[PDB]
Amino acid sequence: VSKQQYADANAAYLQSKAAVEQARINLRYTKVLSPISGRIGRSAVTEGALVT
Amino acid sequence: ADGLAARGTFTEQLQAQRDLVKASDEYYQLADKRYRTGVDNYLTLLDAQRSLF
Repeated sequence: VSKQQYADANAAYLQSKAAVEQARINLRYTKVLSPISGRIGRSAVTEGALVT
Repeated sequence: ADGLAARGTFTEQLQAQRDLVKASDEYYQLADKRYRTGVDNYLTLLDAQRSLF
């Protein structure tokens, strides 16, 4: 196969890997992480509270 | 008379065949350049090389 078709296939593979990274970070947002270490207060919301 | 007819025809028939051969050779040369730049694969170089001879 030509080098051009290999370049196009490699570009599509890298683009799909970037898309799955874009999905992986949105999955990482669903379990929120403490951005700094420190003492936490009380939770202002409980289970069942719809957040946006 | 048949010999004179064959003499009058074959020199032009072979010229047409030579023009066909050189057109196929220019086709093969452009396909070889298009191969070595990387655009096409070896298969559509080999088919033009085949059509040449």
